Amino acid sequence: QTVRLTITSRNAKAVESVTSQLLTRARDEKVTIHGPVRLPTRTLKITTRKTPCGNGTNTWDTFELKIYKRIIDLHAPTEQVKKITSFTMESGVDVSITILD
Amino acid sequence: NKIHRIGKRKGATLKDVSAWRWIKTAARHFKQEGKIFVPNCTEIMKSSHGRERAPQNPDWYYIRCAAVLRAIYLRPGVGYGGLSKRFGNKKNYGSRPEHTVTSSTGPLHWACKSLTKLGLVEPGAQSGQRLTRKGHKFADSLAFQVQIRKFG
Amino acid sequence: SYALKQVQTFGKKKTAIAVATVTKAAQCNIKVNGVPLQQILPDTLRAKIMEAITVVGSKYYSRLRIDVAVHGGGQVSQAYAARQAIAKGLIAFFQKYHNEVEKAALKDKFLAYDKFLLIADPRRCEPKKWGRHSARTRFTKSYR
Amino acid sequence: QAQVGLIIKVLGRTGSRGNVTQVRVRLMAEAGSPDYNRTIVRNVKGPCKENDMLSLMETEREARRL
Amino acid sequence: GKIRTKTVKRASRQVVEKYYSKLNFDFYQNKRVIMDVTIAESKKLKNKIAGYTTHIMKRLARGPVRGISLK
Amino acid sequence: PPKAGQTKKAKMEAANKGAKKTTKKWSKGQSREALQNAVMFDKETYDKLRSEVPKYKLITPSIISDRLKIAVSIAAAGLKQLCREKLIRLVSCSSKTRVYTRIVQ
Amino acid sequence: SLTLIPDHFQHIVRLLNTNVEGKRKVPFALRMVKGVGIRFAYLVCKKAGIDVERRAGTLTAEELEKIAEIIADPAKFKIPDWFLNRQRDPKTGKTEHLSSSMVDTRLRDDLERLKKMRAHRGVRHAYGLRVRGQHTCTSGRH
Amino acid sequence: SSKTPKLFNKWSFEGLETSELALRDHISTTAAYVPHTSGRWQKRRFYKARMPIVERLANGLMFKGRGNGRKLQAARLLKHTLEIIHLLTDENPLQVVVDAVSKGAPREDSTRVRRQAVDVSPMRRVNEAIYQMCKGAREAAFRNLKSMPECLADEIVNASKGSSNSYAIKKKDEVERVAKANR
RNA sequence: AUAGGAUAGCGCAUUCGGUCGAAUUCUUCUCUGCGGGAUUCCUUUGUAAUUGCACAAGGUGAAAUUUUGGGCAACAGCAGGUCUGUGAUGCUCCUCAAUGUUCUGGGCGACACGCGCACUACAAUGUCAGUGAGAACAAGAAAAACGAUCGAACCUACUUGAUCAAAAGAGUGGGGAAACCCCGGAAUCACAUAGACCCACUUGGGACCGAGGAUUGCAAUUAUUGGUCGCGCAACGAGGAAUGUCUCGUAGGCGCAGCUCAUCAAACUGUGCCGAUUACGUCCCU
Ligand SMILES: [K+]
Ligand SMILES: [K+]
Ligand SMILES: [K+]
Ligand SMILES: [Mg+2]
Ligand SMILES: [Mg+2]
Ligand SMILES: [Mg+2]
Ligand SMILES: [Mg+2]
Ligand SMILES: [Mg+2]
Ligand SMILES: [Mg+2]
Ligand SMILES: [Mg+2]
Ligand SMILES: [Mg+2]
Ligand SMILES: [Mg+2]
Ligand code: NA
Ligand code: NA
Ligand code: NA
Repeated sequence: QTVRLTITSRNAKAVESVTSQLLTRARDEKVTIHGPVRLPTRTLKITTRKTPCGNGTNTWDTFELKIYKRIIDLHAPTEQVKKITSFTMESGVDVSITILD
Repeated sequence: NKIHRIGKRKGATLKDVSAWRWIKTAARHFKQEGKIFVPNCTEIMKSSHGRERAPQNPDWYYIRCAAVLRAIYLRPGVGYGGLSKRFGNKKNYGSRPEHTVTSSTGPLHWACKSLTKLGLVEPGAQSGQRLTRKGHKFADSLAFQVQIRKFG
Repeated sequence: SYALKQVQTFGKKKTAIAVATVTKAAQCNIKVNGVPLQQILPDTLRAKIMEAITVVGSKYYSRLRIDVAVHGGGQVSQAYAARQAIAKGLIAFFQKYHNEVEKAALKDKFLAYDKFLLIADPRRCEPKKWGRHSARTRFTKSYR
Repeated sequence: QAQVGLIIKVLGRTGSRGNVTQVRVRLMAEAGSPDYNRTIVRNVKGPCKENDMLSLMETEREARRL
Repeated sequence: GKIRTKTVKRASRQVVEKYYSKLNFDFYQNKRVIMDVTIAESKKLKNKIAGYTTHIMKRLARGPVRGISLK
Repeated sequence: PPKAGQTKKAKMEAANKGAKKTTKKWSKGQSREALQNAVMFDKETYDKLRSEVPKYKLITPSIISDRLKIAVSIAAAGLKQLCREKLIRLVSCSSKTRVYTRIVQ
Repeated sequence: SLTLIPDHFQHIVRLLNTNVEGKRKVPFALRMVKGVGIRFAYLVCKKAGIDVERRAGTLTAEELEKIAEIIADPAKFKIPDWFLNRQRDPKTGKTEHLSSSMVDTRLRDDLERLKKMRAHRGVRHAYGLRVRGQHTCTSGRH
Repeated sequence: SSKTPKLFNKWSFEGLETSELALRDHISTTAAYVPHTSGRWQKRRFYKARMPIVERLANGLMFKGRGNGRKLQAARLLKHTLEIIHLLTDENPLQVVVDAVSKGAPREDSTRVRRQAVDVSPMRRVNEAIYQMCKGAREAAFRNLKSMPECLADEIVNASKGSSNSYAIKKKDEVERVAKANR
């Protein structure tokens, strides 16, 4: 029974300080792992004018938000997986449990 | 010399010959056989609303059906929306910028119906249009004829 | 049985990536996206892809089947990407299955004709900037 | 009708807008000729480099130094 | 325009003073020494320091250089 | 705004009423004479094509139109016929352009 | 076409009371008459069964009579309803295809009809203004 | 098995040369199959002088907004131009091109403070020859039954002979006539 | 070949993303978090040096000089713009037939005219009608509402409509988005298409206007927007004096997406595609 581990966050450093921990805890659990895949980084772009009144040279503000996503597929039961995931993550990182068929 | 086999090479298939020659030779074969169904609407209607004039070739439906069959050979499971992209063009909108418009799927629907009646196309399982075994055999055999330079 | 002799190379003109699979076969056969060399249009782009053969000679492609799959880019950048993948494939095959005196004469012949036959062009599209219609040109200015 | 001159050295861009270059040229003539190995200073329009050849078609004038 | 700013020149003069014995006439081996004997946020500056330390060493082999004091 | 000094409403109104038409034609133009080119072959013109057009070193639909005072559409049609009967040979060919020349001997 | 010019070739052809250039190809000389366009003239040649590759000056007297009948009553020759320029006349209610002086006469009727009821479109036409909701500022100006 | 390239597989570069002693180092007769090469010829100041002369001719046909960026089209126009050139002159069209370039630009010009005659550098003579020939053919074919390759071939053939029927030669004669008067 | 040229092949012959077939192997292309890599590093009987700081050509190289393109950007100011972004605000004005707030209708679009910035052109290096090969950045659906935790809004593919125009209208399935769209069939482009036109305000150019029909919306008249047939006899055949932007994947050309968006891009913000001429300077003008 394959369980899918989806990790996504705004922070590049925090998004893989949990995947490394999830990878390590499962290696201590001896469960076969399909390696953490780095899904494409999606950038949210918002381009607005700098001015609040429409005066002067029309200068613009490019704002970007990057999303980092990883997935780990492991052949482990629900109870064993819950042991792997039962630890404190950092703020701004959410981990999703999914069962594949 | 020009039609001789290169050497250690036998026969031909689709994509091995010129796409225009295959389509021209297929349309000639469709007209000579006479079994293909040609709608009456093709005598007045335009191939697409992106075009501003009706087709100038009296055998434009025969060419379109041959072109559709080759398209189904290259991309099995293709529908009328997919073929509309292949046969689309850029429309003149007057004093306003030109934009790409896909071909009308009506003529492509008629063309797929005519080829289905001929037994050359099978509605693919789980969506799309696919060639039949007779259609695949017809495509390669005609491609060999073009390479041989028979040309009907 | 006979061991399989096969290599893979790529070309990188603009956004076009062409991956050529060169293998030992009974008869020479080079196809780009399934289209043979003699069927590639226009004749000017066909002559460019054929340059990956004629600079060294047809004798070096004698028993090689090359399947170039080109994706991305446009018709011209796909031709320059494909002709580089073919030329790099012959060098890679001769490096793997031939001595070094060969494939060094071949490499010199390729580079003496066109450096871009073996080395990818670094040029890439320059981004558009605001207040500009493209990379360089600015908005029209009226002083009265 | 025209005599070929070889640019010996570039003496600098001449005048405003820098479109004219002052050069020193050596007249390319056969040995023993009156023009053999003789040198004049000339004004050149266009991009010029050392060891560049010009057809002078008149070798009597000399450009004023600048 | 490839002038070494005073941050690169001062740091490369400090490295020669402190690790003269370990340095050499080549960029690549010197750059390896600069990598672990320096703390910097930028690899480019470490690359420019390694380029100028080698320039100092080639200058030192020909004679004394102002700003370098080797006891 | 650049409000003009001492400009009236009557001055305004008289300005727009006189601003219609008048100033134009900033180019010389230099008009040309019309080209009277026949759209179909006459007996004497068709005779020239079958005899005079061969043994021309360079043959082109636009050249033949300039000689026989005919349209290029039918000038090209006659040239395609002269090739069918091997009187002229085709040296360069494309969809838009054809070049012919006379045969040897 | 490599066909000799007939002795009856005419440079100007009369059809529905308008001069038609005989040097032009038939589908492109038939559009010289009002109410017949490029798309309609090709349909007339097909209904008349004549070759579109011929010049208009080679049309015979009976051929001109045939193409004039199809122009006058296209729906009689199996030309569909949607191909016509008066599908439901606001006065008579009958589908037709105007041609030659009928296009101009019916257009004058249309404007006179709108003017009499004093509709907004009629008022714009009377004043010589744009009627399709266009900004007339900085436009026209002859 | 390697073979020397021929332009459009028809015209041989062997024996190609410039009659002028000048422009010998600024006209490239390097063998090629097609005018289309994708090289960074503008990176160095005189690197464009190493571009094959037929490609420099092709680049000169990509003018105006409707011709900008059309190099495959310009190569096809040159394919027919060389065939027409061969019929007109019965020589190598590659050689006729080289002779047309060598004669197409004035040797002396005037500039500028008072107007004075100045010599023209060899790089500018090749640039102006390609520019004036393509410009003269472009305007000749603008509203004309004559095709573009036919107008371009007639221009190159006249410039190769030095005849005043060529736009480049007619322009060259007036530039030198003024330059002589400004000595 | 109905005339059929040029262009690779000379232990096992090629194809078949619907043949929606299995097994095995792997990371050549693709995804990416940290790294590496380039710095005047190397060489001139070069410039300069008479210490140096450097410079120019070439080399190495994917990249050779702020590597390329951006972001950030001091201190002093301007009576520059914004009190029409805010529950940012002092003073002052109106305050129950109100300058508050709703609702109906109109207006913001109104045209003798002048100006800025775009779009489309004036054609044959073309317009039509076919056929081929072919990108990249991106966007996609809903509540403490409403129905029985999902399910409907959002985007699409396939089929149908179709026993006969387009635009439509329907049914089914998929997609919370590297999963469906999607093997993303963009347009420039190409075609030896043996296609039509043939120099003319013309099959260039579509302004303007007429009649039918469909869709968005509570509402289409002052045409909302498509699609069909007509008008095209509206100028326009390259633009006076003047004047803008630009140095290489650049200008110019060509589309595509997002954004405004119930409906509506001649806009902007990005994106890729085809791709040059000229200069490698100067202080004449600003
Ligand atoms: K700033
Ligand atoms: K400040
Ligand atoms: K502006
Ligand atoms: Mg257009
Ligand atoms: Mg348009
Ligand atoms: Mg446009
Ligand atoms: Mg870009
Ligand atoms: Mg200050
Ligand atoms: Mg209100
Ligand atoms: Mg307003
Ligand atoms: Mg309507
Ligand atoms: Mg706006
Ligand atoms: Na012309
Ligand atoms: Na206030
Ligand atoms: Na100045």
